[PDB]
Amino acid sequence: PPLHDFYCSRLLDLVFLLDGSSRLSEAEFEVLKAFVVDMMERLRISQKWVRVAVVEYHDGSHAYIGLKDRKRPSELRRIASQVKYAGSQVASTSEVLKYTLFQIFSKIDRPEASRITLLLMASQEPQRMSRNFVRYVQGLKKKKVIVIPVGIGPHANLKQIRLIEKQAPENKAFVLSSVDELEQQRDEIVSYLCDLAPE
Amino acid sequence: SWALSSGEQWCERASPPSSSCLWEQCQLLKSTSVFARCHPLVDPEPFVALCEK
Repeated sequence: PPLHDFYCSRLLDLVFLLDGSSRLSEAEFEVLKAFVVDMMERLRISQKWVRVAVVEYHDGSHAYIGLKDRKRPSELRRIASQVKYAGSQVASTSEVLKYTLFQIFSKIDRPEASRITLLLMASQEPQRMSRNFVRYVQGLKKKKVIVIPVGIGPHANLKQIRLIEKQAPENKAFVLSSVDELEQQRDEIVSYLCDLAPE
Repeated sequence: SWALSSGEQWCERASPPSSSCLWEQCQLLKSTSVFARCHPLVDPEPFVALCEK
């Protein structure tokens, strides 16, 4: 039952990567949570069709909902709205990428759907921590994973953006200037994700 | 060309000031998160250029 207009009721595996850095203020992080909730609201949330997982990284993954979890979509909405604001001084795109590659998506058990990761970067990971970034991106590519980078804030590292796209055919970047643009581009983003529909 | 001379005041052709011009806080228009929300609406390049001047 689509809430307003959309229901991407197809086999899909989806993971979110809500950034936990201090760059996104408390209000900005709340807007991001609203984005993720309103996003999953328009998807057929169930292990049969759509698997959703939110993974806040604040220099360490903080998965609140796992793609293997099976609960009422209302409960998942509540949990997503309840993601705490870490407010860390430095996030780590590479660390969360490794987490999803090894501990979230390393035990393929449902090829019917596809693997999509929404990296909502809002801060620049220090170069010293970018040693294995390309390696993990390529590894996810091998695992049939499409990374959709989202450059939320002006400080969002853009070099990594379009570099994730460079090492993949379908990796699309949604570079935004503020969280407000998320509400504007919500329909476009859901549409794009449903173009790569596993049916 | 739009000067409006009055009875007691008479227009004279104004000319660019004869003067010669790192803070660089003007970058805030494109670096700070709050300001960048406007980039979709209004381009900040002219404003930052005026600020540099």
